[PDB]
Amino acid sequence: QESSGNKIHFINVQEGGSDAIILESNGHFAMVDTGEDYDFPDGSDSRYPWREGIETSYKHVLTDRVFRRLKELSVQKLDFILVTHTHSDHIGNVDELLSTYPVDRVYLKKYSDSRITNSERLWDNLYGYDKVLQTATETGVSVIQNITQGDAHFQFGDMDIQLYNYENETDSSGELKKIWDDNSNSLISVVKVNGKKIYLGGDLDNVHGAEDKYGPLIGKVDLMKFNHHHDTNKSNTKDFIKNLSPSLIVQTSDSLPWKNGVDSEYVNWLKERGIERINAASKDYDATVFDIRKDGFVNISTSYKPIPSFQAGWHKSAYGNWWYQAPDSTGEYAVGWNEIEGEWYYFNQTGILLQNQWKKWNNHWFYLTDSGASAKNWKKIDGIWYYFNKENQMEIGWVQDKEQWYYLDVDGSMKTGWLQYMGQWYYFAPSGEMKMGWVKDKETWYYMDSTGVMKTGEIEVAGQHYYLEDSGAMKQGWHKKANDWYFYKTDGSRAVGWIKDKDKWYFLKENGQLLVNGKTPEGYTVDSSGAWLVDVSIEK
Ligand SMILES: C[N+](C)(C)CCOP(=O)(O)O
Ligand SMILES: [Ca+2]
Ligand SMILES: [Ca+2]
Ligand SMILES: [Zn+2]
Ligand SMILES: [Zn+2]
Repeated sequence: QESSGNKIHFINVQEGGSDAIILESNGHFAMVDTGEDYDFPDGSDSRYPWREGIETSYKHVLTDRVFRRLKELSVQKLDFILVTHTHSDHIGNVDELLSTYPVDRVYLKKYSDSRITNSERLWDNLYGYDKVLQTATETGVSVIQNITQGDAHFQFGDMDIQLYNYENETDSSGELKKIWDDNSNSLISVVKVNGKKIYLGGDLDNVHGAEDKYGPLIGKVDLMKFNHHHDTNKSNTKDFIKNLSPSLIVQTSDSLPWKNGVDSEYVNWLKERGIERINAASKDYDATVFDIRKDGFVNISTSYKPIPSFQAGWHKSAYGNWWYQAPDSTGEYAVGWNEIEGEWYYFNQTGILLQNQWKKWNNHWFYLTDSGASAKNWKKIDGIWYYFNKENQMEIGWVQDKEQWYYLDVDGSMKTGWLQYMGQWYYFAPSGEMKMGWVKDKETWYYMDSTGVMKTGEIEVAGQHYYLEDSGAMKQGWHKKANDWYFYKTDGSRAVGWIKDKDKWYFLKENGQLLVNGKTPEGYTVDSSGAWLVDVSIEK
């Protein structure tokens, strides 16, 4: 007849892989996935702990591109948002979209962290999933989580849409069947219009037999979105592509088909088949766009406005805060940790630079200085010395720096004075360094060995002898070792020959032992205490 047109916009990545797809049909708009969003959980909420691999790079955020395309299309409302799975690069902008546009319904299969067998593949799935459910209820939007056969087949404008892999698969106890990764759970969408079929399968893989199962059921299509961006290890199996036999494959990725490197053999196998393969990646246009005509798909991408220019660098908001647009971005702003000209800066999820504050991140403490730059090496904060390692983490415990040892307390604060560490005693200077050798604390001397350990008992250093008491304190004056008396001088050193103590003269032998009841080398007499009997005449 005469509708206003049928189009599909695959939002272009800057790099990496992410799915956001706009369906346009006779003035109706809907989305299949929504791309990566700026937002992410920082670990401050125990429900959504920080996990290695959660996306924080502006290079992977599709938010600007999604909302620019919708605005450029004069979208007033979305008939539906379909979410294929809970990965941030698919579900990311759903809540932002629900906050921005009226939405009639969201398709969202059940998820829980428990149904994923691998701890290492949880990331921020639940955070993204909860955002959809929470924001949908807050904006009045029905979430279809229990898709019936009836639900699975519906009209959208001129488009006929059929879903596959839509059921929640459960065990005897009604809890979700376990899978290796949420990719296996991908909600499949097949779109029919103007005699053309388009397959849209999110990150579908064959680990739990999904490609084996749905290949034969889906059958011949024209345009196939590649499953899972670029992967050929577990997705896009030969049987699946033979079953669908597309003339055109669109990858939502800047990468070639990939399996530990370019999968050149798979690339060639696709060519031998006459399949056209296109990457939805661009620095210049928000989307790879096809006009879906009876006589074929027309690439109309460049018929839209190019991405606007931007001024790179640091920018100051109206409220005095800082945000940043990297010169290698296409306008997307920095969030989370970002290395900028040799310093590390942390930006919150809305893109604001944090300054002059402690920040806990992935179980370590960081201090963001005046400029925002994370502290490195010694830093004095609120009157206390702290030490930050080469990775900006506040150190605790023993730290070696510039050929000296330091100890940082449990709260990061530098230790000075006495420390009992692992059953032994150490002493740190007021400037923090662990002291070796002779150290004066208050009005007592102590002797620490080469490793800083306070010594006890008799010692010899540089030809002189000292006695350290059990507490470590250097002895001064009289000391009995076994059956002999010794005298330690003011400097601690063991005396030899004649010494004067308390107006009496005492003779210490070669070996430091006190002569008692006998004659000195010159023939003087000493009493039982070793004191010289002054009245007794010299006698040789
Ligand atoms: C969630 N994630 C983006 C960190 C992992 C990658 O997800 P996927 O697109 O490879 O399935
Ligand atoms: Ca995100
Ligand atoms: Ca979001
Ligand atoms: Zn993905
Ligand atoms: Zn995925």
